[PDB]
Amino acid sequence: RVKMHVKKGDTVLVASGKYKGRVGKVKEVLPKKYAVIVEGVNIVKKAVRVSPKYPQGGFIEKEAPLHASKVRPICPACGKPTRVRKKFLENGKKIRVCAKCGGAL
Amino acid sequence: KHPVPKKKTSKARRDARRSHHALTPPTLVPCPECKAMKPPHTVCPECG
Amino acid sequence: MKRTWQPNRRKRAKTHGFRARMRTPGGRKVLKRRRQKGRWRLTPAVR
Amino acid sequence: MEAKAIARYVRISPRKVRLVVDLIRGKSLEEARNILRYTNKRGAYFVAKVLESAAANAVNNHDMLEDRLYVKAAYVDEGPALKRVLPRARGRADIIKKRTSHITVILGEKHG
RNA sequence: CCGUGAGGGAAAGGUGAAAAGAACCCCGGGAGGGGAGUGAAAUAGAGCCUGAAACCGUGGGCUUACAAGCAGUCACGGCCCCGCAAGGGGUUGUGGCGUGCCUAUUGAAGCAUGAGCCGGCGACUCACGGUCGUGGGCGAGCUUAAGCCGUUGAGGCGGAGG
RNA sequence: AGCUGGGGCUAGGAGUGAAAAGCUAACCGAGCCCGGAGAUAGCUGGUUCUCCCCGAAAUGACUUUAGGGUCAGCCUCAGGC
RNA sequence: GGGAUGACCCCAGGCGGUAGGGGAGCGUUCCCGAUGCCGAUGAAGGCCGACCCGCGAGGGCGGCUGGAGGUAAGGGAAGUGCGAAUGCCGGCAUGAGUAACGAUAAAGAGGGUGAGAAUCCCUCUCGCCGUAAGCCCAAGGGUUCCUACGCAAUGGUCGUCA
Ligand SMILES: [Mg+2]
Ligand SMILES: [Mg+2]
Ligand SMILES: [Mg+2]
Ligand SMILES: [Mg+2]
Ligand SMILES: [Mg+2]
Ligand SMILES: [Mg+2]
Ligand SMILES: [Mg+2]
Ligand SMILES: [Mg+2]
Ligand SMILES: [Mg+2]
Ligand SMILES: [Mg+2]
Ligand SMILES: [Mg+2]
Ligand SMILES: [Mg+2]
Ligand SMILES: [Mg+2]
Ligand SMILES: [Mg+2]
Ligand SMILES: [Mg+2]
Ligand SMILES: [Mg+2]
Ligand SMILES: [Mg+2]
Ligand SMILES: [Mg+2]
Ligand SMILES: [Mg+2]
Ligand SMILES: [Mg+2]
Ligand SMILES: [Mg+2]
Ligand SMILES: [Mg+2]
Ligand SMILES: [Mg+2]
Ligand SMILES: [Mg+2]
Ligand SMILES: [Mg+2]
Ligand SMILES: [Mg+2]
Ligand SMILES: [Mg+2]
Ligand SMILES: [Mg+2]
Ligand SMILES: [Mg+2]
Ligand SMILES: [Mg+2]
Ligand SMILES: [Mg+2]
Ligand SMILES: [Mg+2]
Ligand SMILES: [Mg+2]
Ligand SMILES: [Mg+2]
Ligand SMILES: [Mg+2]
Ligand SMILES: [Mg+2]
Ligand SMILES: [Mg+2]
Ligand SMILES: [Mg+2]
Ligand SMILES: [Mg+2]
Ligand SMILES: [Mg+2]
Ligand SMILES: [Mg+2]
Ligand SMILES: [Mg+2]
Ligand SMILES: [Mg+2]
Ligand SMILES: [Mg+2]
Ligand SMILES: [Mg+2]
Ligand SMILES: [Mg+2]
Ligand SMILES: [Mg+2]
Ligand SMILES: [Mg+2]
Ligand SMILES: [Mg+2]
Ligand SMILES: [Mg+2]
Ligand SMILES: [Mg+2]
Ligand SMILES: [Mg+2]
Ligand SMILES: [Mg+2]
Ligand SMILES: [Mg+2]
Ligand SMILES: [Mg+2]
Ligand SMILES: [Mg+2]
Ligand SMILES: [Mg+2]
Ligand SMILES: [Mg+2]
Ligand SMILES: [Mg+2]
Ligand SMILES: [Mg+2]
Ligand SMILES: [Mg+2]
Ligand SMILES: [Mg+2]
Ligand SMILES: [Mg+2]
Ligand SMILES: [Mg+2]
Ligand SMILES: [Mg+2]
Ligand SMILES: [Mg+2]
Ligand SMILES: [Mg+2]
Ligand SMILES: [Mg+2]
Ligand SMILES: [Mg+2]
Ligand SMILES: [Mg+2]
Ligand SMILES: [Mg+2]
Ligand SMILES: [Mg+2]
Ligand SMILES: [Zn+2]
Repeated sequence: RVKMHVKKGDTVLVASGKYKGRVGKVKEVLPKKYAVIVEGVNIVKKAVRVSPKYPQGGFIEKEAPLHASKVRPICPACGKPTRVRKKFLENGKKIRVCAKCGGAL
Repeated sequence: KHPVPKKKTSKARRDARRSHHALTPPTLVPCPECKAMKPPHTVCPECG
Repeated sequence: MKRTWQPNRRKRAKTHGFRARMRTPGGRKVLKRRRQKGRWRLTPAVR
Repeated sequence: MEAKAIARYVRISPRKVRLVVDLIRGKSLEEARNILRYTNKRGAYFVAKVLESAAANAVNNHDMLEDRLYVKAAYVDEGPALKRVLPRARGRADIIKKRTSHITVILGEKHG
């Protein structure tokens, strides 16, 4: 039911935090946490036990989810926009009110 | 019947009761062959 | 010494039982109240 | 440099175990080693464990040179007490508390 | 959970922005801990925000084994501490003085009630009438009720009646 | 006029009782639960920050009144003389 | 009286106090002030202070902690101040390492297992039940049965056993 803005296809900008400034592609999107994970932005170090693979290994780097609010869709040519919705026929859209463009895939 | 204490006894008075409660360390002698320590007139844990 | 609970499974279903309660208006109202309070068990559990 | 060990939630009474802790305070690690072995108290076991871990921790972690270790300071604080019901005459039921000790041995280096 | 049953009826919320919830190594049977590592912060480590008090404990300063007491207060002195000193903080040897709090009673230190100690909960209110006082509006007058209209938490109308 | 298992019936001013006001689910001269209910209590207890001023009574009359009250007396505040 | 119509100097007096009457203030929660102001260069809360203001209730300031809130001047409204109620809920003391550890049928040794054994396993000896303390059945109980891996708790000690 939760509406988001960005989806898996998207290229987004991380607009805040340690990773502020960087653009990348949302690798996964978790509506129920209101979180997107953008590979490869937000990386962290998890320690991991010696069972098979990481059978020797003690440390993994993984990319942490981000509050879906922290990121913005890039809009080809810019780094703004928000949302707009064009209808035409029969239905559907995303446009940049920045303006006016894709997503799409 | 059924005697009871009349006053909670003070932190001062219970601690002073305990002035004798302190332990004294075990009585120990060096062992005839091995390096180790033993209570006197006993059979040494090492090299009896 | 002989005490007050001498469990017998027939006596229990015959006395506090569900069909018991339902036979008498006194007892339908027992069930009504228990149901309204939202009791999990409306009536004693005998095996 | 100085090194410690803390045994936590040891099921034994602070009053009881404090007594043996007093036996080995300011002792060279070697006399402390001998005192607890021949002490007869359930708490000589538990202290000896904490003694060692601190001795281990000293050489093995903080690079302390074992032969000069003494017991700088040490003590048992009182952990959270588990309560149980002790049924009694005429229906009565007191509660007795099985208690808890936090044992702490703190080691430092002799100056010789 | 208690009760045969009708029925009674609790406690118990909070790591971090994010699990990044501590791989590995050391003592250990384990629990627990010490290094490592994460983290802005780990006495935020999961018995996890803040973390009071009673209560227990370790270290330090002053002190006490020929004094006797509601435990304090006045004074001088010794020791320790902060400093610019004539200064101030701590402690307390000797000397003066000194019958706990509350309640209830003509009278309580009272050998009369209540209280082990700490934290939190805990008792003169509201409505409509009445009566005085007071701050204002209008004054031979003053004043609307139900309701009607309107309203970003906008007010006005309404004179039955009193 | 025996003891006993199992199955039944009788109950709250009611039952039952070789009779003690015994027993009726560990307190029966009238069971327990929930409710009228925050019954009533002329009685006992308790009543929570600070400073300033003033400052009583424990008597009289009536009282199914006597450790409760109503009026008077004595306190206090405002205005007046 | 000072004539400043005063917030103020001078002079003169009064100021023990329970039931009570009266008056001025402090503080707590909340609202208007507020689309503001304080705040991560650190809010509320906490811990200290020998410092400053107030007669006092209180208010400041400073340091430490804490880490996301607070809320002036002026005014408004209350679930507004606790030491006592054999009060209520919780927490922690004292008695105290004290009484007990629940049938006086009774134990000893060797060996095994295990980090750890008076308490588990085996052997041997000893003791106690035997119209029972043995064995069957009915209630009632409800997986307690069997076996493997366990010992935080439960077991009035211990436990490797249950
Ligand atoms: Mg019989
Ligand atoms: Mg019972
Ligand atoms: Mg049957
Ligand atoms: Mg259900
Ligand atoms: Mg007993
Ligand atoms: Mg019993
Ligand atoms: Mg107790
Ligand atoms: Mg039941
Ligand atoms: Mg959080
Ligand atoms: Mg740590
Ligand atoms: Mg802290
Ligand atoms: Mg913290
Ligand atoms: Mg805690
Ligand atoms: Mg927080
Ligand atoms: Mg904490
Ligand atoms: Mg000390
Ligand atoms: Mg003499
Ligand atoms: Mg002397
Ligand atoms: Mg004196
Ligand atoms: Mg009292
Ligand atoms: Mg009295
Ligand atoms: Mg009297
Ligand atoms: Mg009298
Ligand atoms: Mg007395
Ligand atoms: Mg008396
Ligand atoms: Mg008294
Ligand atoms: Mg209190
Ligand atoms: Mg009124
Ligand atoms: Mg009025
Ligand atoms: Mg008027
Ligand atoms: Mg309308
Ligand atoms: Mg029969
Ligand atoms: Mg029957
Ligand atoms: Mg029968
Ligand atoms: Mg019947
Ligand atoms: Mg009758
Ligand atoms: Mg008979
Ligand atoms: Mg009953
Ligand atoms: Mg009876
Ligand atoms: Mg009756
Ligand atoms: Mg009656
Ligand atoms: Mg009524
Ligand atoms: Mg009442
Ligand atoms: Mg009556
Ligand atoms: Mg009453
Ligand atoms: Mg009359
Ligand atoms: Mg009376
Ligand atoms: Mg009168
Ligand atoms: Mg004067
Ligand atoms: Mg006065
Ligand atoms: Mg006077
Ligand atoms: Mg910061
Ligand atoms: Mg607040
Ligand atoms: Mg602060
Ligand atoms: Mg405010
Ligand atoms: Mg105000
Ligand atoms: Mg209140
Ligand atoms: Mg009081
Ligand atoms: Mg004694
Ligand atoms: Mg004795
Ligand atoms: Mg004994
Ligand atoms: Mg015995
Ligand atoms: Mg072996
Ligand atoms: Mg072995
Ligand atoms: Mg025989
Ligand atoms: Mg069966
Ligand atoms: Mg059972
Ligand atoms: Mg089971
Ligand atoms: Mg079995
Ligand atoms: Mg087994
Ligand atoms: Mg166990
Ligand atoms: Mg045990
Ligand atoms: Zn554009």
